[PDB]
Amino acid sequence: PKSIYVPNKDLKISKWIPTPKKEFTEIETNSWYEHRKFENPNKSPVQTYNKIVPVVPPESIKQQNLANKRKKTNRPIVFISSEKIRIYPTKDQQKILQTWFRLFAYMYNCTIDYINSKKVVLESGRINVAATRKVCNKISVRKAQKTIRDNLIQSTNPSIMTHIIDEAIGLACSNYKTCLTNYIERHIKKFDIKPWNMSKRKKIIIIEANFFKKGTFCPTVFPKMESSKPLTMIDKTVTLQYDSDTRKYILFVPRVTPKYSVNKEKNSCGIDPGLRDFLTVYSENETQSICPIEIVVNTTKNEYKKIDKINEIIKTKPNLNSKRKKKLNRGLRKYHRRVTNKMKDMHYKVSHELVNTFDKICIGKLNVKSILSKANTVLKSALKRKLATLSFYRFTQRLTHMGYKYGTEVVNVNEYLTTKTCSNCGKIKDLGASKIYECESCGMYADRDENAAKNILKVGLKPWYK
DNA sequence: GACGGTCGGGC
DNA sequence: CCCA
DNA sequence: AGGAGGTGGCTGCCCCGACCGTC
RNA sequence: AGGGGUACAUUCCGCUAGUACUCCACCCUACGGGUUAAGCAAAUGAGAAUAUCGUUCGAACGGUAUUCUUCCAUAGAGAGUUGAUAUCAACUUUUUAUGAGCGGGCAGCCACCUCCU
Ligand SMILES: [Mg+2]
Ligand SMILES: [Zn+2]
Repeated sequence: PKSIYVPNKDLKISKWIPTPKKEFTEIETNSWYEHRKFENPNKSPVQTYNKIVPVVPPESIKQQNLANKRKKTNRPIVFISSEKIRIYPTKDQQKILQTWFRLFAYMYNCTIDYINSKKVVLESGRINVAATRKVCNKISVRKAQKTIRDNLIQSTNPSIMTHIIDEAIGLACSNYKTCLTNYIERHIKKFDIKPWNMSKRKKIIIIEANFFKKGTFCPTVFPKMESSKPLTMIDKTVTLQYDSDTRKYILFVPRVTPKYSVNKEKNSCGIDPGLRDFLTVYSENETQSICPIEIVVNTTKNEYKKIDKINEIIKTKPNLNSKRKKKLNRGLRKYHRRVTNKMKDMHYKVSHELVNTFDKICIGKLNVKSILSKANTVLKSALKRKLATLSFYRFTQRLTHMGYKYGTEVVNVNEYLTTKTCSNCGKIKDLGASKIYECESCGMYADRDENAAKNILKVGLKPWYK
């Protein structure tokens, strides 16, 4: 790929590209981040057509079709999306739930040990993935581990439900299958399913849908349960998680979203992520700049300050009583979680804005691993933290999910020569950190980020990947 | 004697 | 080669 | 070195028939 | 004045805003002050409980693990407690009303990576 330039008129894209100096009209964000806009002086009329949403992800389509292969029930393909229903178990119910978490972890560990003990290696240390997968069958492992499973169940007076422990065995088998799939695909050279300890910090117990009856789950032992919403309409297997850091019992119920009809505007977009502007949106009838890093610093100034000071305290002041060390670790996790929550909320709100404004998003594929790698020092370690906490890849995940949830096709594009390539004439110029992109051939005076976003849009409407 | 709840396995 |  | 956290990647998001408890 | 933390009917997970409480420098004089001082180890606290052990005298002190509490606001009424003259001021509690808008798909595992020191 010697050039990623396709003349705009080939793509029916107006050559409009704003000057780097503009007057930006702010967009209300209801969030910490700042969103700006610059309406094109000359705009084509906005189209519109009827769409049925949510759109089911292709991977979810495959998953549900395969789940229908075992003829569980001939149910229509649906768009699943979790939901956080908080529980308020009592002291007794809290103790029972903790014991059930312990038994779930113990069965998970036993299943992992069973698989490893029966894991078969192909001649050499290489794992014969097919045979190990067959060993990872939930039915076979459940039958084989009946004695150990029964002993585990018959060891606590509020004995866990057999069907929950079977869910634990299935989860262990699925995780081993995940690692095996990674192995065969060479995504990991070796793996080791670490046992679940008492300090896992995030304990999960999977509850079958059938157990959700009479406004509770497992009524035989939990006759009554407090929850944010009624538990009378759950129809899919649920996972109950306890977060020691947050001390919150939460049900991640995968709920069904009924498909309805909406009006979507034909507005192809392009996004060039990075630093100094988290997302520079360019659209044929509009240009937007999202979350400049100055406000990012201002919001994260406190969190980074506290994180650094806690780390320095831990290191430079050793031989601290574990109580103090544990408190410092708790605070560190709290401030990291605050940063993560800020970033997640910005991601979700920005995705909402973009999908509701555009029906097709061509976002750049910023390989954060390559950028963060210590191999290149072109970005200092101080900024590498900001790029890391910005969590661009998680943003891409959430944006893709939102686009599915609102019928917006979030295409992924690799930004290669986007910054260098001229959007108008196609001259390839290296500039470095310069904000202003001024082509010497065609004379375009365009902001660099906006030009990169336009290039991303152009390649997205006709990528060369095939 | 007839409705729910969990258990046993199904692939 | 994207980040500056 | 000892703690964060990320980045990608993959797998899930069950069910019908017996058998038993209660009326 | 500026900054941090905690809580907030408003289903829950959060973000923003706001509100309320609390905390952030030196000299002490060192339980009351000034500095004009913006304080940046400000919950990274504080307190209670469970233990398992070592020491001092069953208690305390220490670790090593856990856990649990750290307050919704304003306005109007009811009740209770305290001070002052059945009435006024302060505190606890029941109750009526009002109390911003924006999103929300996650769980688990793995390998690798960055960061702070
Ligand atoms: Mg770019
Ligand atoms: Zn040019």
